[PDB]
Amino acid sequence: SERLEPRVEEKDGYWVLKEKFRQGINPAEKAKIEKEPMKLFMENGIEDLAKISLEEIEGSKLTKDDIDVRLKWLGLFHRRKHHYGRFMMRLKLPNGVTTSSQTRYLASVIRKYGKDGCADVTTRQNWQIRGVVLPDVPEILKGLDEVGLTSLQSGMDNVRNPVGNPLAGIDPHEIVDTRPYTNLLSQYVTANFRGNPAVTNLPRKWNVCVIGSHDLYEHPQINDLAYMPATKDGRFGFNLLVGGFFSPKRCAEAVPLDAWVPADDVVPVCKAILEAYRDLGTRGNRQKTRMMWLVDELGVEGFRAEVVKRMPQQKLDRESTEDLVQKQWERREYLGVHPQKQEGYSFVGLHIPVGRVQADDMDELARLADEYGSGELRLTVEQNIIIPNVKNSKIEALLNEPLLKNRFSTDPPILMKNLVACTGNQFCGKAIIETKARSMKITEEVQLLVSITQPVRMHWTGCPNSCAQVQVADIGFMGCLTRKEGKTVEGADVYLGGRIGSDSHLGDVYKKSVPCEDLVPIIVDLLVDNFGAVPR
Ligand code: SRM
Ligand code: SF4
Ligand SMILES: [Cl-]
Ligand SMILES: [Cl-]
Ligand SMILES: [K+]
Repeated sequence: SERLEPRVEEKDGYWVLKEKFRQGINPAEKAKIEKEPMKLFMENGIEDLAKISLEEIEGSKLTKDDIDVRLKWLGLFHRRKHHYGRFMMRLKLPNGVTTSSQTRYLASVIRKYGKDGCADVTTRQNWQIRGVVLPDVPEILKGLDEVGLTSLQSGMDNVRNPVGNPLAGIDPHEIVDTRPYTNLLSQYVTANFRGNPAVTNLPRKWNVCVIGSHDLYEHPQINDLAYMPATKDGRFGFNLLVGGFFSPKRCAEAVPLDAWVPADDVVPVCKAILEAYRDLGTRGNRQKTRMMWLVDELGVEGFRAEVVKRMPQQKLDRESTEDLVQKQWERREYLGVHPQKQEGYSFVGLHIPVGRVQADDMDELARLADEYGSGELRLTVEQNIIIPNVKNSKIEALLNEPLLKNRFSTDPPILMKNLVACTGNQFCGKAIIETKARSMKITEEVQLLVSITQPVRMHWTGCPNSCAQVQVADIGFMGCLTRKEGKTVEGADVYLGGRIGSDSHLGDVYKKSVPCEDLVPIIVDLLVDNFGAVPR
């Protein structure tokens, strides 16, 4: 069979598209062919690239592709359009678990760039830092490694940050601690921080998550692979869901693979699915390359059969009938102070306004973690931060800290609690609109106008990529250009009725291309009409 012949092959320890499969391939594919991105790290190609001047780099397609494309395999994103010559940098941070000494190291990096530095918590409970310049990269990379961090394979056609339960290990109601799994996935994916070329040539990005909570903080429905906790014949394992994605062209919720694996087949099955997708995924139209297109093209039974054959021992159990997720569970709030599983300890959830932090904030967060916590922080997919492991006797002193007074509140105004916003055009070259500052301003004006009790989830995304996941929001805003009074302005498509949890739903467009200046009255009506709000 032509179709089921692997499109890529091992060639000198990297994985390259065969000469017979070059028909109709997209620009990303061409770039990957012209040079294996992983050589930048694995043959220390970065050390040489970091010395070439910026305009020497710009003079050739190969080196300009190195900086604009291949460097994303090392977690480095050139902000060509909004931050020319500087790089955002993005980690692996499985489960969102960071240390105070990681957080201090990142602060020391972004501090070098003064006002060209800052950082962000992301919608995959991850750190990004900003302001990085190419000559600093080899030392930054060494410095990440010293504090137990990697930035490998965090952008482009790679396995993205493994998402788990932000309360793993400390949650009194958790189903299973997700940390050992998200950690093993990340370790497998980066070959213990060395780089793993076997999984670095996918037809597109690939999101993985491990569910350990009844709340489904992990968003299984919108991941390429979701691991759902489930017993089979008295053994603990996971039912598998595949193909969930957001793109400008199409969104899909994850579907059952009709498969169950035992606890220690988590890595083997990740491997088998990744390998099936690598080998078989389409590499033409870039907008038909997400794994769900393969699942549709072969059918799920057809895709499933390709997973079986790449399993050790050719075996993949059928789905277990009854999973461990309580179908009727009210999602818990984690902002504020909450009892932990461990007696006499609490976790404290801090509101990070649209996930943006400065060097000083980071150093302060790291100190508060040491002084009051266990030197650990838990990042969340709503772009917030929890300090876990606070002895109850220390809470009151923590509560008085200027950081919690002036920047990161345990008790933000209702509408701010759950406000999520993607990078936007401050730095994102693909953005049509400014998100972070504007969303805060519009929400501040909105709350001044309403009494509301329900903690409405509001998501602001800068373009149709939907990195801020507007299709799961109660009200979502997707950046577009529109017309005001003849002038071309920043506007938004307004989404309604996305749901998260067990009864999840993708919302659809409520109103098209609304000028952003006209958003407040529309949002108030939407709050008043759908979410229990009472006017002025
Ligand atoms: C930082 C983050 C948004 C945020 O403010 O939190 C982000 C921002 C970027 N995303 Fe994303 N994505 C973010 C997670 C998401 C998610 C949410 C999720 O994963 O649950 C989605 C939708 C779910 C999904 O992927 O299926 C997502 C959809 C994408 C897409 C659409 C991919 C597609 O199939 O079309 C792109 C465009 C692309 O890859 O070609 C995009 C591409 C980008 C780039 C790399 C665009 C670029 O070339 O500059 C953004 C970098 C901007 C910057 O400077 O930060 N990003 N992006 C998230 C970082 C996640 C992480 O730490 O790894
Ligand atoms: S949704 Fe668009 S503007 Fe926002 S981070 Fe993603 S690519 Fe950039
Ligand atoms: Cl990318
Ligand atoms: Cl750009
Ligand atoms: K936030």
